[PDB]
Amino acid sequence: VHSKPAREQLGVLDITIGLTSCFVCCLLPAGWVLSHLESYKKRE
Amino acid sequence: KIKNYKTAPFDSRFPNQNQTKNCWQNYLDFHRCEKAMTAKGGDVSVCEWYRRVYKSLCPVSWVSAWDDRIAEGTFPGKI
Amino acid sequence: MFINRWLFSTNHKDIGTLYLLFGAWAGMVGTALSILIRAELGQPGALLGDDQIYNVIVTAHAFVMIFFMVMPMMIGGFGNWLVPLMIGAPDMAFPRMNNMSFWLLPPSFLLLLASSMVEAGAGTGWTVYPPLAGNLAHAGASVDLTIFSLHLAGVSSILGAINFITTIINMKPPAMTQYQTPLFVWSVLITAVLLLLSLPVLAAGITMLLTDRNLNTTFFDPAGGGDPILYQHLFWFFGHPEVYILILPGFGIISHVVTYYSGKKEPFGYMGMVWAMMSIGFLGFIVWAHHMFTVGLDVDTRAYFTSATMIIAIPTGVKVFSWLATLHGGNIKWSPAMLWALGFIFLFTVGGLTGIVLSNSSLDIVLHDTYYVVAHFHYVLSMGAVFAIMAGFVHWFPLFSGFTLDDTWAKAHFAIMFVGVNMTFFPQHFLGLSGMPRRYSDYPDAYTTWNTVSSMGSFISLTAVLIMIFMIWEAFASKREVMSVSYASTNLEWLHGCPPPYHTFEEPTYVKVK
Amino acid sequence: MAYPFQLGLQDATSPIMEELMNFHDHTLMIVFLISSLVLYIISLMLTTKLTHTSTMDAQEVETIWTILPAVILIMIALPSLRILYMMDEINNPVLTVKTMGHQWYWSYEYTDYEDLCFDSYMIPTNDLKPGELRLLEVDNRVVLPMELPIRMLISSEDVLHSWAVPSLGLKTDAIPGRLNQATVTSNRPGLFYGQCSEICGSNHSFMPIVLEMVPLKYFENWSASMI
Amino acid sequence: GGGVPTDEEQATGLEREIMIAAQKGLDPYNMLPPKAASGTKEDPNLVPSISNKRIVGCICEEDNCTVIWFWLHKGESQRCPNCGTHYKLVPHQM
Amino acid sequence: FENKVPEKQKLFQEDNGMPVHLKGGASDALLYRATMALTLGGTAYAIYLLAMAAFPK
Amino acid sequence: GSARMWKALTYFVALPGVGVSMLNVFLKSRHEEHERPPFVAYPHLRIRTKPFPWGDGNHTLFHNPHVNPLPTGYED
Amino acid sequence: SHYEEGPGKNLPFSVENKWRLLAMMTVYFGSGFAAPFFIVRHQLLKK
Amino acid sequence: THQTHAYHMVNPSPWPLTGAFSALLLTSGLVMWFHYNSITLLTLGLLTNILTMYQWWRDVIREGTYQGHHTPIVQKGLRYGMILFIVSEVFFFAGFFWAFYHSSLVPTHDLGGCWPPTGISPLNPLEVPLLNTSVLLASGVSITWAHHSLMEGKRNHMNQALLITIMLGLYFTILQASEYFETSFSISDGIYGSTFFMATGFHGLHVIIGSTFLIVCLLRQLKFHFTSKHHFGFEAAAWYWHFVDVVWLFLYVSIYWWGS
Ligand code: HEA
Ligand code: HEA
Ligand code: CUA
Ligand SMILES: [Cu+2]
Ligand SMILES: [Mg+2]
Ligand code: NA
Ligand SMILES: [Zn+2]
Repeated sequence: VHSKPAREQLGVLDITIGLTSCFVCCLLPAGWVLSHLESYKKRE
Repeated sequence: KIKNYKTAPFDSRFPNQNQTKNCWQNYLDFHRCEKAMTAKGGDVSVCEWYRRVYKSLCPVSWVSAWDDRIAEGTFPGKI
Repeated sequence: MFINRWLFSTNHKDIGTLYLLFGAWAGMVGTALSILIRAELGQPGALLGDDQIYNVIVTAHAFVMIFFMVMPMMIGGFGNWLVPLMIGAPDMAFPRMNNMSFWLLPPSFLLLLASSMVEAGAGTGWTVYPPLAGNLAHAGASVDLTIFSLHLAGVSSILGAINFITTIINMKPPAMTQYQTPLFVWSVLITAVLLLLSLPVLAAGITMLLTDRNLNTTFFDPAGGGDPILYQHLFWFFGHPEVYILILPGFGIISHVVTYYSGKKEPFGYMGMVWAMMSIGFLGFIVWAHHMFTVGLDVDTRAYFTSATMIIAIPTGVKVFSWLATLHGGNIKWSPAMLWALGFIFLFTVGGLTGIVLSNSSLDIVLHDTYYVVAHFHYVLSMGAVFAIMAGFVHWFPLFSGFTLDDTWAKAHFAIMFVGVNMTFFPQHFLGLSGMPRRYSDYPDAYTTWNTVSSMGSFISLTAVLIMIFMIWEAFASKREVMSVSYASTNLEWLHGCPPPYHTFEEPTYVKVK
Repeated sequence: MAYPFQLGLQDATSPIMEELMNFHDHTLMIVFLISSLVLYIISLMLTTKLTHTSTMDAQEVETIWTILPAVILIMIALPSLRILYMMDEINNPVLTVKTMGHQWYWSYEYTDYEDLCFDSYMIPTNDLKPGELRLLEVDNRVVLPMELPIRMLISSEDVLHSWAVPSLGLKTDAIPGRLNQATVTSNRPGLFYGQCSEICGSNHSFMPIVLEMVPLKYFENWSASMI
Repeated sequence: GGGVPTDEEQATGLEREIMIAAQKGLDPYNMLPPKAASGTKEDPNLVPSISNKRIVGCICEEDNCTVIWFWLHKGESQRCPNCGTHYKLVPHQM
Repeated sequence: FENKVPEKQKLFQEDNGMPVHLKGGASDALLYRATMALTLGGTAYAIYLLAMAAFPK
Repeated sequence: GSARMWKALTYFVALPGVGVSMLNVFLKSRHEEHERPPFVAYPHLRIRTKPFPWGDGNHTLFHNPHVNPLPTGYED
Repeated sequence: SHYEEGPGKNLPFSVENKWRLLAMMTVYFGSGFAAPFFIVRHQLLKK
Repeated sequence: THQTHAYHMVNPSPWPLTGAFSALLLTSGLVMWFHYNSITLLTLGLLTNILTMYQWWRDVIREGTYQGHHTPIVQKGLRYGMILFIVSEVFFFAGFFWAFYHSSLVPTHDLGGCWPPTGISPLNPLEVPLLNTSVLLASGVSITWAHHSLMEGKRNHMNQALLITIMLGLYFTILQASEYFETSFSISDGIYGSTFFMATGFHGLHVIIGSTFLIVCLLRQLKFHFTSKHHFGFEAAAWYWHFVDVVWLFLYVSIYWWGS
């Protein structure tokens, strides 16, 4: 399957932005919950 | 007869491992033994072996529930 | 426009788009549930306190990655895109109940999420085995909401099965017979027949459970004359079909990707391919008690069921050998979907042989519901169905949306996924042989190290998922088009355009006069 | 009883486990045979350079691919059938012990003579005496004598449990209203650890099973002494 | 006499139009497999289309399992790639 | 009970662009509006009730 | 000929058959005045693990006070 | 025709702004990944 | 003239979505009726699903007989889909009969090992189930008479046949409820009571569905919808009611003659 050139080529920064954002943003939920897991456990 | 064993043996009637039917049949024909030989005047202690076999097979909670049902008259068996 | 097209959808392509969205969302939810399980199991002790919530999380993981990921991605999504384009049909037979099955799936997922919200929790496992689901152990609502989600998923899958069988046997071009369609059409046809003759048994079992919980019936209460072994019988007479619905579209799409990227214009042993599909479909019914080897069945019945398990094992071996044969003598192009298919073939092989080792009931008298069976169904499901899903996802994405995928980044996603999931699921062999039973939150010294290694591999799998969704964004941002598609003369779906227009096949295919 | 870095099974106590491990290594030879085969064949299809994309011949080797896995599975399943048949041969039940799985714990009854019943919880991590094991220690061992086949009637009160001892080689699902029959045999005294293998609620991980295997005379000494 | 309505005077629409087509014996809406099985250069297989561009799926050997799908455009009789039987397109606008 | 199907049929092949589910006049439009406002109004009531059950008093 | 045969079977076989079955039940229902069985609190009958979602939770959907005793007895 | 067709325009979302697509994919998959963590902390607060 | 193929292009319809959310409403209403005893959302869900099915089938009639989109190949597809739904429900009731036979062939120790379980005398099969079977068989033969009256072209004869069949079906439903009133024991009463009440109740719901579908087909005929050849509404009526007949024959034979 031959492919035509990217209409909106991504720059080193753009690739970094997407990669870093994806990792950090997706890790945020788990990370924040894991960090405050003890606080949630508190019936308080 | 007056056989004295230590543990209930293998019953060929139920070769499978679902022995709750074995204990159910043992308790049923033990009570059938009681009613039949008390009606006919025979010796009631012949099926003390039947008593020992259902006691050895099925659990104490089950037999206590069944004895209470027999005692105050709500048993689902043919007794 | 948006509400008229997507909320009021009436064509298979947009309905499959919505299937793909819901499947990706469910995959994210289940992935988070999996990292919850492995984060709780990567540490000896109780991270979450009492493991009732742990049972809730394992139940949610099972339900969302089976009844909300793989069925709506393969059976729903890939099939619902493809089989009209494969057989030349313009649309599907019953697009109204197609859209109804779609838009009734998120109510089932909302029932699942609200059941997790309810304080009772779904502490029954993937199976909803009574009297654990009875009123004595779950006096509440969450198990009822899971059963109603089961109802909704069952109705949606039933209507999908009706639509799929109808479109397959009806909208063939009139001169081609039943045995000329591509292999994915056959696989999803056998899948939909399995759905149709399986799902009402599930509906009977779960309605029976509802009436036992709420309407005071005693079908699974031994104090009322009932029997739970009836529920395992019903649930597993549905459960080995569950297996084969989750697996057979995977067979079809892996057969397509190996015959596409091997350079062949024919899959090897296609007539025998269809024979083996129908064989495992027909023996999927009569093998159901291989999950009940420890419940106290008859020895004769155990022998009959393990013998039938070998007889259902043999045509799957025919499938595997035919896959190696259609790989044979071909210029294997190193597309990432081919790598996914090769991983599927090998890891499916090892998982199936693990299943055979299970299928010996003399081994299941000690090996039942340890982590060895967990290794079984994750070797054959968390890489079988999942590896098939990624193979079809990275194969058909230029057809599906119009944007191709970078080969290096796609093989990168495959590489992290492959090594992480192997590190994830190889130690549970040792966990099961050492004897760690299923649904445990905490675990002793002898299982500590292998459980830790599996947790690290699972985090690697999480990193792979992040690479996959970055890859989706990178495709959507680069927006490179398709210059050409090879083997479009053989594959009917690709020749109509990448992506195809909204109304496909306004001109029917001129079938041969012969 | 399991040791860290465990590769195979917990070592055998019963001759049914000895035959089970021999048959397990048989199945391991089959899976390694097939896995090495498919690995090397896959390496052929990766590393080759010649191409055959012609009109294939189909029904020339499929007869071999039908007859070979058939006899593979036949010689797998024939020991399976033989072992499955010898689990329930003509038994001589010298003793009968019944287990009742209760809500996240167990109860045991030796009722053959002088009706004996006791309970079995799990010794907590903070309440462990030094040198013991986590999650496998139990405040009341299950006492059985060696070199005897003893009938074991396994049932449950409330929820489906699963009496599993992978050291001695047993697992039966304890279902309410239905007691299942197993036979315990041993070739070795000592302690063997197992667990409940069926999900049963909020403390499913917290009910293990412990078997201490003692001689006959010490077995009736314990039974007559604990009352 | 008539009682229940009869579809030859009751049904209207696509169903009526193809009943008219059936009773005059020609089908323009691809209910049936086509005709004129002759695929030479001088007499190719005739393919009806309402447009200038239409798929054809050639089963170009008898009892062949896999189909060879390819397009036809308005013009010369394009042939099947893996066999070589010819196909020529006619516009019907119906 | 007379035959008014053929007159009702020609109230369904108007090429005005009005779709088939609203082609019956204004009455089906009001039925559409009422069922569209009350499945959604029911749905918001169900989600609120599930939330009220999930967060007890 | 098929439609005329089915009409004849309906009028001369099916309708007389329903008439005879209705007459059988109607004559039986006039002669039978069933001696309500004595109440026995069998532990496997009248099981209530959860109240019903209607009424008092103790009456069945098709409750009949004359023939259907509660877990405690007849209502009269 | 009645519906606009083309490369990437058949999706229910917009493709033209890569950063906007990143933000909305981020909130979508973040809600998806964060849903069961928020569930389990809800029962941890409740219990 | 835009569509060359003889298949049918469905206009975008909201009622898939609204029926889906009505199923959501029905399930949630059952939840809050079983637990939080609120009738209101259950009634709302029932109204939504009934009304959605009402105008969904109204719209499929509108594209069938008022637009003629039910081309004979689509009619073949409709026949296939209807038969598939019938065999799906055959397997549903087969799972129910599997539950009944799993209870029946091995009577448990709680029941005394005897079927029927002691403490209940089952209703005799001799009078009221014979009346039931006679009603359903008469309804089936009357439907066959009506269908062959469609073959002949006799509108008055098939109207009379359809009113006779609907009278029989409503008679069956009302005396079904009457013997529900006049049975010695209930659904929450024993495994026997549970299983046959569940089976007969699902069958009663199905014969209610069949009776209402007969109402729909009769009212369609009274407005001259059906014709001599394209009468798939009445074809589905005959298929569904024969399914009801054979399921009632199976249930009658099994329950009322095995262990009774
Ligand atoms: C993806 C889903 C999937 C698939 C495909 C399978 C496939 C198989 N499964 Fe499994 N199974 C599950 C999902 C699946 N299973 C789940 C989810 C459970 C437990 C659920 C629960 O406990 O709640 C389970 C449980 C389960 C058990 C119960 C274990 C226990 O708990 O005691 C058993 C044993 O019989 C079993 C057997 C098999 C067999 C024999 C196959 C076979 O179909 C595999 C066939 C594949 C092959 C590749 C065949 C091998 C052939 C070759 C390698 C070719 C060469 C061979 C020769 C030359 C001989 N499965
Ligand atoms: C499809 C089914 C499926 C899948 C993929 C998985 C995947 C995984 N499972 Fe799963 N698991 C089950 C089905 C599945 N499981 C079932 C049925 C049980 C039994 C439950 C019970 O006992 O009741 C179970 C049980 C189970 C347990 C038992 C808990 C216990 O007994 O204590 C554990 C723990 O290690 C576990 C771990 C994992 C891990 C680490 C993965 C990883 O492989 C996760 C990685 C996989 C993915 C992340 C999928 C990829 C998805 C995406 C990338 C998103 C989709 C988006 C697009 C495609 C665009 N699983
Ligand atoms: Cu008892 Cu798990
Ligand atoms: Cu299975
Ligand atoms: Mg188990
Ligand atoms: Na843990
Ligand atoms: Zn050709």
